[PDB]
Amino acid sequence: VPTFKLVLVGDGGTGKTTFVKRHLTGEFEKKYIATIGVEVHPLSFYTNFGEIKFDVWDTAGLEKFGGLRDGYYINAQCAIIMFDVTSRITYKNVPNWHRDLVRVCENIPIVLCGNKVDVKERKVKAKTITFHRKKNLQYYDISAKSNYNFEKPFLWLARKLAGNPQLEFV
Amino acid sequence: ASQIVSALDVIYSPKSNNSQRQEAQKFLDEVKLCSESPFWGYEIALQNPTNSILKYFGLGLLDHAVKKNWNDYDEGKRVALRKWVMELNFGVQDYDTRYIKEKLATLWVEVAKRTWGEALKQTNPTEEQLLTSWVDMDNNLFELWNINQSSRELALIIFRILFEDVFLLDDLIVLKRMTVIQPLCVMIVCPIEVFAIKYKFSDKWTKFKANEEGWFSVWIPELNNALQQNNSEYIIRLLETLKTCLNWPLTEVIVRNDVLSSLLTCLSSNIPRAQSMALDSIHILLTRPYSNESHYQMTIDRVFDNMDLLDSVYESLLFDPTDDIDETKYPIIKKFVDMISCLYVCVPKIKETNGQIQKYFKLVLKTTYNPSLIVSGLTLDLWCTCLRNDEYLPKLEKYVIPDLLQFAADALVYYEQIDGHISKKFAEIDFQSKSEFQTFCSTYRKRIRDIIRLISCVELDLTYDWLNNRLNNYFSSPFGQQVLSSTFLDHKLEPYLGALSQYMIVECFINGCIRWKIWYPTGDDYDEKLDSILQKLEILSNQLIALNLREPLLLKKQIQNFALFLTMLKDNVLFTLLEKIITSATMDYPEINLEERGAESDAVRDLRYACGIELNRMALLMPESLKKIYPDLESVIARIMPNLSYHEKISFKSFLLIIVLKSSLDMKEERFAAIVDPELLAWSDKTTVVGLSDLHWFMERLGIVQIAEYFQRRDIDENSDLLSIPIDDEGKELKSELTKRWQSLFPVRATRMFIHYSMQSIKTDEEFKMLQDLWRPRIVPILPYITRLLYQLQSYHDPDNWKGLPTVVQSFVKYSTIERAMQTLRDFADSVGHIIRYTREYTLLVLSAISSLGSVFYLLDESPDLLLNSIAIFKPGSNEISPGVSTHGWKHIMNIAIRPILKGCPKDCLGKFMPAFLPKLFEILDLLLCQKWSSHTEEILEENLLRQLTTVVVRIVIDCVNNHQMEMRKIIFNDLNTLAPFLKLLNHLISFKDTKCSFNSILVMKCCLTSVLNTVDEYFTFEVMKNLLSFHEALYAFTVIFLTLCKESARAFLFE
Ligand SMILES: Nc1nc2c(ncn2[C@@H]2O[C@H](COP(=O)(O)OP(=O)(O)OP(=O)(O)O)[C@@H](O)[C@H]2O)c(=O)[nH]1
Ligand SMILES: [Mg+2]
Repeated sequence: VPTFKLVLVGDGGTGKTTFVKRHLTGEFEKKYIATIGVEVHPLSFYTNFGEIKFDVWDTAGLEKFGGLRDGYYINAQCAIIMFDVTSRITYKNVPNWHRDLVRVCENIPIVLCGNKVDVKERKVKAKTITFHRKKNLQYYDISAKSNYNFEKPFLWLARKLAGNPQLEFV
Repeated sequence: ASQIVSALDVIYSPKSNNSQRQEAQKFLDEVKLCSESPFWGYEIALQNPTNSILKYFGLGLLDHAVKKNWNDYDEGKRVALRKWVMELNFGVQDYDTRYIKEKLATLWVEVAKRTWGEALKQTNPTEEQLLTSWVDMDNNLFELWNINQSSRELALIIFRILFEDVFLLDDLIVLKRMTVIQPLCVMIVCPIEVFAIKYKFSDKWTKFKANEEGWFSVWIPELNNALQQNNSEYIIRLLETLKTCLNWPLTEVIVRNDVLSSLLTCLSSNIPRAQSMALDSIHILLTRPYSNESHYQMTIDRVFDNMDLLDSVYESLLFDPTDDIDETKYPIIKKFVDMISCLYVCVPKIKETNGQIQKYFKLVLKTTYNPSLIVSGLTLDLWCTCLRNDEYLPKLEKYVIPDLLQFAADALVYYEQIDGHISKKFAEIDFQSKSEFQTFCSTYRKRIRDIIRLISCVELDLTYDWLNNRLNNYFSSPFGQQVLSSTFLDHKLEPYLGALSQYMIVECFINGCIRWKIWYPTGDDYDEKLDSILQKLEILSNQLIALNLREPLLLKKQIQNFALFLTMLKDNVLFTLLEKIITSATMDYPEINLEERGAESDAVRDLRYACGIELNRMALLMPESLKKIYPDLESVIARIMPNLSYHEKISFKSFLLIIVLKSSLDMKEERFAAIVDPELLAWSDKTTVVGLSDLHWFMERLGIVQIAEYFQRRDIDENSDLLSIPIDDEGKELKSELTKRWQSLFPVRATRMFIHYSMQSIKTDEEFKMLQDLWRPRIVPILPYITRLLYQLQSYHDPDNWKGLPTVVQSFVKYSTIERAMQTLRDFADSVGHIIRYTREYTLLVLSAISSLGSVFYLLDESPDLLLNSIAIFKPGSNEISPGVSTHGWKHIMNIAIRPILKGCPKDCLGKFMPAFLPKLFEILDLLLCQKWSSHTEEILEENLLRQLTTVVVRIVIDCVNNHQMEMRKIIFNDLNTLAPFLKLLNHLISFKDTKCSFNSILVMKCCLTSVLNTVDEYFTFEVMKNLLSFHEALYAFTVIFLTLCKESARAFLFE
């Protein structure tokens, strides 16, 4: 059985921990607790070609709380950059997160996720999102409150890692 | 020394619990915060070369020390940190992982940004000052460049990071140090003599530069030597570092080392990363600012002389998408096409000597053929811009336009609706939704139609010759034969879509011909050319009509294209085309029944409806043109009338009416009467006139009595679930009979069409008065009947009215009242309700149009009473306003009648209409809004409807309190009968839950408070102040009222 280390990075309060939790269990937490350090969460998927596991290293999104702010990316095999559509400061910081994410792990697949799309007021309009196509990243519009595309990033990462674009969750 | 290693093992071990990781992280953070953290980090990094994680942690300690405590350290400690960083960098070896070298470079750059060159800010700085400023940085870097291969990579990383921070990124430290950093970075790369040309700086700067020849003279030879040796990794590293140091440096360095040749050589190499970085670098060189334009000319000439190389590169990048798109080359293809599309700006600056421009445009066209729409879409804007600008037009006219036209024609298809189109393979990669693909395809087809429109505008003769060849070939093809034979295509399969694309191409050609009238210079030759264009358009129209196409949706597109035609043609040629439009569009279809509501009958109904719109629009635009043709159009319409339903009969009569009125034909009154009176005569029918006052007679005419007979015959129980009970043939027959009876019984649509188009395009006040004298004899007599009809539809919603109705239909009518093909009896009741609502909307629109007649309607004394008493519906005992009428109904009533009827007042009639209308209107509105708010998903929808109604009411208030408001304020404030209801309305509005309504009402009150305070005082004191007691301004208004009322028992009551 494969096992790919996945590092989830993004600004604090963007929903990284909520997204990871809702993938671990059906619950969608609403109270916000700033992750301190890193949360390691073995997350598994079943696909037509077998099973895969992502060691989702959920990193803290705040400077005060990020212990090994870049040491967590060491030996990473894939990564996810989460930014809040409702808050435009987070998107402004996406280039920074990618910049210091590719320094450690160079050629890993990276997925840019626009979280919290359910709300009626998204300051980061889809028209203004162009970083993903600038760096050739796969971009998705997800919300861990509606399960809009929660599984899409993991499917894309699994396809890239396994070299099997026909791979599909079952 | 070992606790740190154990903590790191805990942190990185997959088996550790998050609590254990957090404890270890607490320990590591404690270590990081220690006073001697940087020295421990340096020791760890030096003494643990084999342990990558531990060395990275030590370097992280150093990075935190330099990056977060630099101000605290003294000069000695800063020099110590610089020495430690240099010692670590010089110790790099082949076993250091990539991320270790990145961190070492980060440390070096972080020290340099803060210490490099600060001594230069002084004058003739001492040796100590220079050393404190890292005078030897460049010499050290050159030394680091020769230690071994691993260090050479590290030096490249250092340069990449340094130039990225200093120039590309908006780093804060360099933002402060810019004036001395940016000149220094340029100094090290540029040769000394070249640097002196641009900058006047003194000799002290020379001490900071080691290699007299600069760095480019080191990188570029290395890049060429790596290309010769085909060293892929080294080439990629050099391009990465070299890609960040091309925008800023002095152009003389770029030219002297011939960087662009090296970039082109990299591009020719089959290394995807190298090709991508070479494309980025070439784009940077093209778009970067140039102080000396000779160098820019050299750059563009070098790029354009190598169009064969670029074509070869594109050919190499291409791949077969049938199996699977090569994700390693598709991004590079997009990058290449994007870079190419920006070159056309440089075309006019290039002296074509070896066919450079022809090769460039051929390459751009070839890229446009790319299967991916995004790749194609990049160059579409290029083609539109080039065609519009005459600078490039002579060059395109020779090379591409003949082939670009063919491509545009072939690419004007519906990609999404095609089965397994090659483009859709790229869709799931570039777009994450179907809707994204649909909208992008719509935009793509729009831009494609722009290309065909402009190509036909410019090369009109060539396009027309090409068009006829295309149409003749197509309609002889099997698909063309199917289209010309069939009468109802599937609207999703190939024949219809192909024919539709052909007609879109014809539309684009017609639009181009129209634009040509504006594009072509108004020279002497203009008239002959325009006559030739008109003859060509006539020939094309005769060709298309001769096909006897029958498919409605295609026949509608043909009719609309001919509508575009008609804006130009004139005289008899206009009539021969217009008559064929009328006859073909209104031709009957025996193969189908025109009342079954089938998907193949709605097509015909829409077709016949499209002509009415086009004919009326054309008549409005060109009445004088149709004046002399009218004698024949009248006969044509008379011949076509028998096979037209009432709905379209009215439209064609309206077309004739428009021609009669706006064309200045003789004896307008007689023709007008001949056209209008037969339709409006239904209003004056004695049976309708007398029975319209009886609700029961209204129900019977609506057919509810017959519905009761039908239900009784089918023994439909009063409580039987009509939701499931099916409809039969008799039900459909009865519904059709009633609808046919209903429309002709109350010709509201005919009245609204005739009045609206009659007053559509008034030119002079005399014409307006003439029309008034024309409508007055036949509108005033029927106004009571129209208002009664609106009254009945209003009382039809009152539950008590249908109490005497038979019990079997009690549920049916109740369903009809409920708001929001027909196969179940519940759908039958819903359709009856739709009929009632439709009649209610049109009878409102009739009243608005009668309002447009100005003095005819307003200056009539009884009009206010009629209108309000017909919309009020006051119960005998209860104060309910129009019981059982939906809030959406009130919203429509207000918006579509009261606002137009108020804003449409004549400024010379406000003295007779408003006094007898504003009091009652305000009382009704107050009573209605209070009742609606007295009661306060389905509930949320009702709340939203109430919000919309309140917004409309406020808008009415705002529009009543410019030229119009100036008189309306005077009218309102000088009559208590109008003021007191107005104050009641304001008091009710301010207190309602909706924030926007209260805010706007408070603004209105502030606007007019000074003019009203002059039993108004009593009402203000007792109700306004109490009710009020947005927040700040509301309190301001309250205090404004108080300052006068309590200054002149009011204060005691307020205190209470
Ligand atoms: N509207 C909306 N809000 C969400 C969604 N997901 C999370 N949130 C909110 O955003 C907050 C994010 O919480 P966390 O995920 O724990 O914070 P984080 O993303 O890990 O950020 P850090 O812990 O600082 O690294 C939650 O408390 C939620 O209230 C979502 O899908 N839609
Ligand atoms: Mg978190």
